[PDB]
Amino acid sequence: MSIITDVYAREVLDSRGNPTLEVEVYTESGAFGRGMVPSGASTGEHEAVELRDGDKARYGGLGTQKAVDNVNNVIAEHIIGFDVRDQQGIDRAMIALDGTPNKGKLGANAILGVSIAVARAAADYLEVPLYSYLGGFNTKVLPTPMMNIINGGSHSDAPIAFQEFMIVPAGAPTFKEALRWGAEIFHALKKILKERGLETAVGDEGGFAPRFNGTEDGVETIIKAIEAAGYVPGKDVFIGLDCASSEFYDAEHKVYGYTKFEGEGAAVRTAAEQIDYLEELVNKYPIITIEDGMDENDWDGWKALTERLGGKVQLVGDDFFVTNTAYLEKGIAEHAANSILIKVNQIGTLTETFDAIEMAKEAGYTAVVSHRSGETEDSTIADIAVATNAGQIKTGSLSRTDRIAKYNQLLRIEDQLGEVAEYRGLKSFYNLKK
Amino acid sequence: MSIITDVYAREVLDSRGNPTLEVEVYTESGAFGRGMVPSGASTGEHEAVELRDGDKARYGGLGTQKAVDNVNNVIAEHIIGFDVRDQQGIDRAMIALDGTPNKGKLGANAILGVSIAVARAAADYLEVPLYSYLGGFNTKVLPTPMMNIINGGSHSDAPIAFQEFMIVPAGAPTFKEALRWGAEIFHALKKILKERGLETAVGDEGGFAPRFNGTEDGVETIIKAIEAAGYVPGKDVFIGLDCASSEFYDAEHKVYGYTKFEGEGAAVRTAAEQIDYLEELVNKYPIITIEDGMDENDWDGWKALTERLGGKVQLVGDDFFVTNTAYLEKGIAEHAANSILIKVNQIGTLTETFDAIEMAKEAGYTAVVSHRSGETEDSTIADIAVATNAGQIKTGSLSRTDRIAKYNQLLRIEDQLGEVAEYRGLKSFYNLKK
Amino acid sequence: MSIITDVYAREVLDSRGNPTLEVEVYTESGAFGRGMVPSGASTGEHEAVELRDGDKARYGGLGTQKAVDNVNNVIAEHIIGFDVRDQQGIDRAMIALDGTPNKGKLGANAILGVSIAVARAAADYLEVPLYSYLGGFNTKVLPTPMMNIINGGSHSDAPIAFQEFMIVPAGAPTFKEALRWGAEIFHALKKILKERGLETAVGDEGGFAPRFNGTEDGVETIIKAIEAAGYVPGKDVFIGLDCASSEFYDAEHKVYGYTKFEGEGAAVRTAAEQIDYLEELVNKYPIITIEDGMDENDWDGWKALTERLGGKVQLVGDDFFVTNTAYLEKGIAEHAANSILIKVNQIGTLTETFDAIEMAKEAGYTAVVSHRSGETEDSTIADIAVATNAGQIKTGSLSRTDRIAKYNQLLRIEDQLGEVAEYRGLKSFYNLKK
Amino acid sequence: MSIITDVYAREVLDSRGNPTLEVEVYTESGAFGRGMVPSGASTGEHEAVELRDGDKARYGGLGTQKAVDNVNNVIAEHIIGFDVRDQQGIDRAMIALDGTPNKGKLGANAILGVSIAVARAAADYLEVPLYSYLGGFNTKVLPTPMMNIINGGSHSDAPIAFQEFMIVPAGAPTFKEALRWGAEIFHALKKILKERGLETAVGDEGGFAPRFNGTEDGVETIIKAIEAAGYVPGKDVFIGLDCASSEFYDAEHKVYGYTKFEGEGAAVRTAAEQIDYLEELVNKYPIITIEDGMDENDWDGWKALTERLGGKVQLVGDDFFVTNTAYLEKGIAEHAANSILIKVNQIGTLTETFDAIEMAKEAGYTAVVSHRSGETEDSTIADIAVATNAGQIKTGSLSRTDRIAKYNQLLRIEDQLGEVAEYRGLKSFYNLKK
Amino acid sequence: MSIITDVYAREVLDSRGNPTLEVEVYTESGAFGRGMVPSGASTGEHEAVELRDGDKARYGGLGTQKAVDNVNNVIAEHIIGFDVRDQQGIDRAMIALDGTPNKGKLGANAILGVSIAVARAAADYLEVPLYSYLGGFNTKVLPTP
Amino acid sequence: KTKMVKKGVLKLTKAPLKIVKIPSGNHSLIKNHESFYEMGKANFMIKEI
Amino acid sequence: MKNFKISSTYRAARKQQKTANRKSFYNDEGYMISPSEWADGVIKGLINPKNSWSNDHVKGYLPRVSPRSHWTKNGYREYLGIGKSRDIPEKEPEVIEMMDLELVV
Repeated sequence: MSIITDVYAREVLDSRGNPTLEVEVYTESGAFGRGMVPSGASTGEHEAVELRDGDKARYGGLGTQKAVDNVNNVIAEHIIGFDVRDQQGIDRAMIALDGTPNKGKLGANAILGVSIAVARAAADYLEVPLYSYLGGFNTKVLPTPMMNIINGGSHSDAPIAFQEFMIVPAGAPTFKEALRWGAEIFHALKKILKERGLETAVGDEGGFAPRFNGTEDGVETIIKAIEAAGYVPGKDVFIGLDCASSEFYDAEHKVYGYTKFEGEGAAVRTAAEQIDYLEELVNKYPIITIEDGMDENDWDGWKALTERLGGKVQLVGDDFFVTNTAYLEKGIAEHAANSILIKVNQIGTLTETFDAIEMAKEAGYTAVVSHRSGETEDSTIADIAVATNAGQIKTGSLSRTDRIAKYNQLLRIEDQLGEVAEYRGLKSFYNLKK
Repeated sequence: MSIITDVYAREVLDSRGNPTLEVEVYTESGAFGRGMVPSGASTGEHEAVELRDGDKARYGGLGTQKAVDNVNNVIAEHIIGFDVRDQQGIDRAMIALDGTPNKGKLGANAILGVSIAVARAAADYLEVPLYSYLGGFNTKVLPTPMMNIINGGSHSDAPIAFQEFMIVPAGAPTFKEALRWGAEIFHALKKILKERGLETAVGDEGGFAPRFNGTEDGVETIIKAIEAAGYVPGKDVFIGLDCASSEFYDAEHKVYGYTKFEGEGAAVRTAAEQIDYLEELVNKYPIITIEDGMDENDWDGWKALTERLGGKVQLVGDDFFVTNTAYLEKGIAEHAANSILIKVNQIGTLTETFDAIEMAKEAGYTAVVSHRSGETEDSTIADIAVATNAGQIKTGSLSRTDRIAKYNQLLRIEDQLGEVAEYRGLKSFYNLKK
Repeated sequence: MSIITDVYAREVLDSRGNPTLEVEVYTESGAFGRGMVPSGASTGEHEAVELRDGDKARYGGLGTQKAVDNVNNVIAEHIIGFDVRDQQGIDRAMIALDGTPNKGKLGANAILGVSIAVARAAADYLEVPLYSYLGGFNTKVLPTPMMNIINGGSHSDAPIAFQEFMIVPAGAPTFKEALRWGAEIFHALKKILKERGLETAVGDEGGFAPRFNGTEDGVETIIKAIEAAGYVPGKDVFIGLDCASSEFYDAEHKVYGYTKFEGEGAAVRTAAEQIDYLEELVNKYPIITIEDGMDENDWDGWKALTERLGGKVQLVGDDFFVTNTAYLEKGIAEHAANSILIKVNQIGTLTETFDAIEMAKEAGYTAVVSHRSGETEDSTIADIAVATNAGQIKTGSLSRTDRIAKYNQLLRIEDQLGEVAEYRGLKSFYNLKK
Repeated sequence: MSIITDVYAREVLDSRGNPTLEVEVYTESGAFGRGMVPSGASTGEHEAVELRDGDKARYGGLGTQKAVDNVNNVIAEHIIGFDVRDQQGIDRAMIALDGTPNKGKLGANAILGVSIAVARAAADYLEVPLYSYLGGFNTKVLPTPMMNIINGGSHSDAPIAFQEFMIVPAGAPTFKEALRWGAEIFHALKKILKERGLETAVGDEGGFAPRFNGTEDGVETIIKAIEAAGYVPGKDVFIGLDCASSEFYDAEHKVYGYTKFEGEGAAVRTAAEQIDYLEELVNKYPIITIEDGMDENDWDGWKALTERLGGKVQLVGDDFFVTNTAYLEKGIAEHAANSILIKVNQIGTLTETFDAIEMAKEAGYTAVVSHRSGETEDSTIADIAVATNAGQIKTGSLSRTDRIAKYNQLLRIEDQLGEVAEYRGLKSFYNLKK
Repeated sequence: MSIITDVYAREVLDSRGNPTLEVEVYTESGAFGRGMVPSGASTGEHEAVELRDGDKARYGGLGTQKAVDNVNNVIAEHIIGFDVRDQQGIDRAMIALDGTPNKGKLGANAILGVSIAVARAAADYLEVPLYSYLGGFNTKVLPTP
Repeated sequence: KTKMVKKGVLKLTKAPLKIVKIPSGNHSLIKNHESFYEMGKANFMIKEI
Repeated sequence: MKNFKISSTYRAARKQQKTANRKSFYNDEGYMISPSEWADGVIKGLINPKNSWSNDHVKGYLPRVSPRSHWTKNGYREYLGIGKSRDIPEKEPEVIEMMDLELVV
């Protein structure tokens, strides 16, 4: 009745046109679940790796027929016969079947697809919402979104070192209002850029990549767009940054080289110079979030950043932790950062994702469920964010359906919850004082 | 058991940040269907209009709470109690309840959402795929896609008067291969534009809008991308155009003024000179499709273009017919065009969409199921194209999930069809000779 | 529960007293379907051949025990285990099991019986009408009947070369009214024949075969009967011809010899003279359809006849196309005829019948679903005609339930469709102009 | 689950092109039954009368919309809520609601349609064959068919006063062989009439009506057809007559006028001379059945005929008894005939039909289930004949599915029964000695 | 769901205090039928004979253990698998399995018990009265005693 | 893969049924009607020649 | 295997004794191997994934298998193998004369 009778993978396309895989699970009574995998990275020293074909003839070496075969011939034989509600048993069986720490034999994408499909099939069988199945009965908090609105760094030709700029509508009463505010600020920025003569077309996450003068100009034009939409910066809408300083960090010189993205004459900043540069940015602008402000291997710099700015600004480790329990435990021990960016395919299993979220929550850290550059129509991360009561999500801009799907799913979850649903806004930044 | 129990609409967001609505239908046995509406146009002489709030303080006047209330308080009380398999009866009841030729009282978006939700709930109740329910048992033909790859006109600042360019992989053995060819040509074109220094960010349809020198420059770069990917133009991959000549047509002077997009040095052509330009483009390049080659009101020009080029190239009427049975019949009478662009929200219901498709098929025309500029995660038009065995689909580029969702649905349909799945390619162009 | 568990066959009698076979299919849940095969021909170069016993002691060699044994012992083992809704898969499997282009090994009659039984069991399992299962949700068009009124040629001893004369009530508002008009004209012609002293007994198809003077006298009597019933010829009721020109075509002399049926001083007409005679008949009388006006191998004459009379008269190819896909391709390419007579037992499979119907529709041809000389109480061709929205049927006269069964099935379908049901009438001749 | 939920009647054509009605009964579990009424007589002193519209502008006054309205608006309200298995209660309720002894208020056709639809829906609900439902577990005797092979009297222009002649293949081992012999004799007679230059087109019952020289010529042609088929008359195949002697009976002079049909040179026979004529015909030919040998009101002549010929030949009362229980009881009282022709529409219900059959059986009489002139595709009388183990059926010739449908249903019943199926043949004439 | 799954005979007593046998038939869905056989004559020329033990140490030679064993070991395995509504087929199969014109091999009492039990279980399965199942819809006449 | 479960399975070959005539009468070698012999079984009598 | 099907009692027993949660894996020689090496061999092609694993053991001597049914020509249900089981009594046996045989009490 709830016994898994069919596990079947097929190769589909992600949001960039690159191959990914999807897994369908059928149980004995006819309950059905479909899990679609976001595109991650096939190479990684301490992150889960996805299995790619490497055949240059098909899809530029990016085919997923090998992971599809691993699901159909290896995972399917082991998992068929399990109870669909045995999420932890199925996930541990897949982890044991893979046998490697990085999930390189089966492919992390294969394991994640089977995990998501099993969870959705169990929720379908129980006739309950996915967030109810994943997080229990006390699932009520709607996440505060970090809407990526301006792109720089390696995603732009502009002389901006910071990879992403985001708006956080934490002053809205409900998630519906927060989404409306973000859409209106997005359109006001579109109009401002069109008047300024800058590029309006969107990128991977739906955000703009104009030709700004620098980071300061981008933050000022974001604030101008917020004020043009009719909202108060620093009270209703805040600014977040994804610096991704590991891209412009000189490891051998131990210096954050800003000249990589901002021309030859850009200031070259050491660790403490980066610290007080970020402090000056925080004091000048209504910045609530800074992500990857230090290199993934600059532990002393991360500790100095948390000592300096951790009390008032959320410091997210994306590349610092890479959704790894060991790295998060190490960062908690050394008081490095106060937030972790959670990506499901970086660890490859729903059980381990929830373990990382719980470990982050127990230490006073905030877990931010995040999207990948290549996404799908699958909106499971919205259900994960509501299920864990994380209170913060990062699923992209207000442009492409790969991002709008999660916002629509969150709207549906809020409508289903009704009067029980809570949008906490600034109260979801519990890692910060006051 | 199949009696409709609940009809509920809510407001969600489309693939542009603008609001749209989705409708959920529940029957007595628990069968569930959801229909999301692509965003259309609220202004049209003889095309169905969508209902927008007009409140400038909410979403810039684009809110859809009026249509949501129309479904929740008007349509729901009328449809609840119907059998879910009575699609024709439900659609006729909704059309009569509107009582307006362009569905302005209830909104065409509301009616289309209820139609799609009811059809999907009926397919869910019968445990059949949606294409099997819609088109019957003999549904096997996977459509030939016209993948938009280059933009122009009002979608670009380049001096290209044509609205967009498409690649048609009509030489592929299967739809899976055609999708792989389109993806590889897309990535090859991206690499070519990177070498030339042109812009890489995608537009609304997912296609590039670089700063080309002209129409011939764009077509030649498309051919270069096709050959770089490893495919033969004119035998494996063909080229289509959407001119959208209604944008640069001077109604008073009866001329096609390219100066609106190609600068002060552009050629101002009459109907005969425009037909000559299209014919010489067809003779110069492997062009198999021309869409909106003439103005929507230039019937003499359309007739002359069909007499000249209608034997060897496909002439599609997008703004010519606006998914209208009266206009399509008038065109069939006067031998104007040989194809119609079928937009499901330009007419309002699934019954009327299928009536237009079957009338075009009976007249020897081809029906091309098309997307809208603002799309959703809904992928019903793929099931419409497969169910009617139309053999042609226009569902955008290979760069956004609002477009990739339809391609993934077509991949799923091909996988379930299995050995009976048919990809005809060039034989799908049955409106042409040889 | 939808898995086919039992396939039985048995030998029954057709409408002429010759044997045929019927097949019954039971699924696991008890869904039942019975298919009865019309009496076809076991000879033909490029048509599906039925299998007969050949035992001259039993039924004059016309027994069908061999085909029944084939269903019970060969087809049943291959088909049991399939899903009953996998009609295309079952049909392809049976075609592969035969392994012969004309289905001579297993027998076309056996294959058609199993196809019909499977389709009806699937419709019973889904609890939907047969036309809904066959053609989907958009099945509303009630076919216009061309019903036989007067016979000649090889079915009568009168000096009439043309095989059949039919009335087409295309001016009727509904199918019910069209049936009433046809029955009343039939009775009025019966009264006229009784007054004239001619014969009243009906033939194989249910129509009269009286001893007239010629073609013109027969058409004049038909028009007189139409006016006697109270209907305007050429506005309410039209005439149609089935010449069966192959029966009086001399291949050696390449001439149409009317002396075979019309006496000794009968006119002998070439292809051009035959075209002139048919055009004169069309100008003289309200003839709207002509069937087999040329020989089955006279492609040049067929092309010239379609050039001359193809714009105003529907030209049906029965022996010309033999409902063969390849012959229909050649005819569409060569602009020969504008309509095809669809007989389901000349193909042997519902899937290929529907393939031929939609292929003919895509070219602007009309598919006229037809009966055979020896029919049964089964009325699946009525559901086929409604399912494809073909809009034309030719199922016989108004005097035997081998035809009245199909007429009553169409009455039931029109009653079930309710307000949705449409009788296009004169509009169903979409192969004509204006 | 067996409660009647819907009763609905509609107007459909019969085997002669005249209107009739059919009823559909639906129970709440989805069981479905359909009863289609043969065309009887709307007049008659002591026969159940059907309801006709009498509107000469619709079907020549032979419409059945009045009885359809009677079923839909009167009968259905009373019957809905009954148990579908309560056939006797439903029939008695319908008889009481009608009130008149001749079923004239509602129409005998309406009552019969509802009775047959209820019986078939009850058989469908119990998942049993209809003959098992009607007659119980001990239902095995296949009737000995009496095929009408030659017509006469009012059915022919030949100088034959007898209304028809029949072949009775009582020497066959199985019903399958009896039907095969009847078909072969029919085809041999067709060949003989073709070689002799006589007519071939069949009549209402599917038999020939050629221009014979007389009764002796017709019986001789039938016997030569039997011998040409390869069977011995008087051992394998027997002759039967239906004189319809009420047609040419002159009540003024109490004489049987053969000059009405056999011309002025025919002999006019009194009651005793008619006796000797029938007796000499019996001695000359292998005649086992004579139907309507005397007038419907010649009780003394009927008694004399039973006294003299009633020991060796079967004497059937068709118009003598008109399936009336009162007339049958009176005939049993004074030994008039030894067989009754049961016509289900001549009495009105299935309850009264079975009552008359059992009363005939109890007196040694033989009950012969007979077809009406206007039949349908309904084959309920075959199930009635098998259910009562009547051992004789009269359902026309071997040439029209109005007649072949009953034989096909008998073939289906025989094949379903298998080993337990019995064909008595000559033993079915249990009213005759030896 | 109407397939006979269990046929079981046991020895009971009749009116006179003499042994007889009764047969219970169970189908797949739980439909139940019980047929009890009247006591007849074990000797007869052209009459069906019943099976008696003949052991004078038990019931004066009138015991019905042999027919009970015949039902439990012979008829039960032959009948299980049939539809309970196939009365004629079951009776013909039992008659053929006996192979004796007087049914002396299995015993006429055993065959009659299985026949009545099958008819009663078929009536129970169809949720109809026994006379309705046996004689069809047209059963109305109450007998004159 | 061919795991011995509990005490294993019984080895029963198939061979034609044979009756023997002994002083006790007619003896069937096997008690079943599916023709199943206990594979490898034999009997012996040992004398002191 | 068409005449019989899996019994519902055995299916329920296997379902809530969780025997499919404790699969054992084997290589091509039928030797127990860990799931990691089984996956590695199946991916490499050295193990057939279909016939190389076991679903633990269900306790209690339950019947694993029940007769399968089908529809006869008159719409009644019937066991698949009941009626085509046999047609001839196989002739047989042979009465071997062995009066000279010392039996053992």
